Amino acid sequence: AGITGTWYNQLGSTFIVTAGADGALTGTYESAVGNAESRYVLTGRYDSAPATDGSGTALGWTVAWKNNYRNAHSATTWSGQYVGGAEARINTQWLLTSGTTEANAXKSTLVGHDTFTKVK
Amino acid sequence: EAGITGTWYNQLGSTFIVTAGADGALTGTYESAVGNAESRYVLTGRYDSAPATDGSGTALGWTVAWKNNYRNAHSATTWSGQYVGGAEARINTQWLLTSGTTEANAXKSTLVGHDTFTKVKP
Ligand SMILES: [Cl-]
Ligand SMILES: [Cl-]
Repeated sequence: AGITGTWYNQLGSTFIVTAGADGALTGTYESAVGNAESRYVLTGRYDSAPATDGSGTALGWTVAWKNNYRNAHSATTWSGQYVGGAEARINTQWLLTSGTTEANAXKSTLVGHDTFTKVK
Repeated sequence: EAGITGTWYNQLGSTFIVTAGADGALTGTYESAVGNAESRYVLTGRYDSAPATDGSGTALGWTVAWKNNYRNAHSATTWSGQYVGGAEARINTQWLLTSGTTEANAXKSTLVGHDTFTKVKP
């Protein structure tokens, strides 16, 4: 239940996700708040029976940066964990891969981190 | 991709089977140990469904949560990479494996590695 909803990073991005009962994540990622030309499909998975033990819940998702306005020839994956409660957060690291020639394949993949919370 | 749809093998004994939807969806199954049915997990992801015309790879990514009816590892792995078609077709990836952790152990939460998938067993 706790994952379903809207989340915001610290830079102006948003997503909206629904967590299905058997582990599915589906939704939309908006790279710039309030901009509908910046919406992309998100698909992923989560562990649908995490540990009672005060641990986070592991999850991941992908966005391919193609919609009817933009085709960046790239995709990003986020890997992380949801921690519920009053300061709920999804703490992630991400990999962004761009389609490249074989000669440029070594500069194909950027890495970073994102922390999502439930307020802007 | 006609090209992406099908079965892929890493160099360590894992396999997956994927279907690439016409509007960017990846769906399928990941088997961590070849011909072990208790080792099958749902895979979902995305690819860029209109890659460049010009011998560039096709970007894609997917997630497996390591839970099925036999195992719950309390973890999920994401792969990010690119498909390169042709004679020696490959999907070259880097992966992130995150485990659910306590807050004290959160800095030990995420493993990183790489995987190269081909269309024939290693
Ligand atoms: Cl589900
Ligand atoms: Cl599709």
